[PDB]
Amino acid sequence: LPALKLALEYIVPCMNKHGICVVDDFLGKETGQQIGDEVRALHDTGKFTDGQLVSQKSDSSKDIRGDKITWIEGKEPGCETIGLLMSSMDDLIRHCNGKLGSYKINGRTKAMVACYPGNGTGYVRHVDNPNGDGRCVTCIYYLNKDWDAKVSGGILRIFPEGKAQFADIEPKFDRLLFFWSDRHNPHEVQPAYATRYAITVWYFDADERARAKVKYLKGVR
Ligand SMILES: O=C(O)CNC(=O)c1nc(Cl)c2ccccc2c1O
Ligand SMILES: [Mn+2]
Repeated sequence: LPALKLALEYIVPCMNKHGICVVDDFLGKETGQQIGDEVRALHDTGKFTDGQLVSQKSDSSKDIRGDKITWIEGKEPGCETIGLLMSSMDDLIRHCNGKLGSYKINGRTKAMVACYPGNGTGYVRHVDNPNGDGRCVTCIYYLNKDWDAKVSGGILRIFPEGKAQFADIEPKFDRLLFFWSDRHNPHEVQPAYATRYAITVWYFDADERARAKVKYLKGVR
């Protein structure tokens, strides 16, 4: 499906109505599996961190660590299909220009690849950008073949602002997710009991990012 059609007929109206949008079968099986192979190779070759320190025990060998990350630019050897994913995300956002709220996206982060190792850790409730740092859209791509949350957990639970309900999103293979990064969307990752991979990119709003430079100072003489 052409990126522009997906953007105009789905992403734009969904984001303006719900602020949370799911695209299944984004890249297709072949490409999705190649991305999975690249992420697994990063893991198997030691490129991820050891994981977020969750619980400190008196014996440090018993410390519990959770999500593991690595930052990816997309041109690294062994990462070019991740790069292709990022370019595909960028093309979608570009086709949405000037239609996602009143935001004007002019840049993004590198990709944050995350691995929940399957040891019952998740991620606490949080907002991605609560303090005006420039990030307006979160884009996540999931890689987990035959993920079944009733068995393996790892649901992303989002709590759209001022709603008596939440939205549970399974981290399914070849699924792409968009949501507003600010306080519209507090969210959490429920405990994961199998290896769970995702790739996140954040897109910046031009105005917010420009004035974030002021708030968070950059020196000339
Ligand atoms: O993986 C998901 O479905 C949702 N994950 C997150 O919301 C998430 N958010 C943040 Cl800000 C971080 C931040 C650092 C490491 C992992 C994160 C993460 O998985
Ligand atoms: Mn988050």
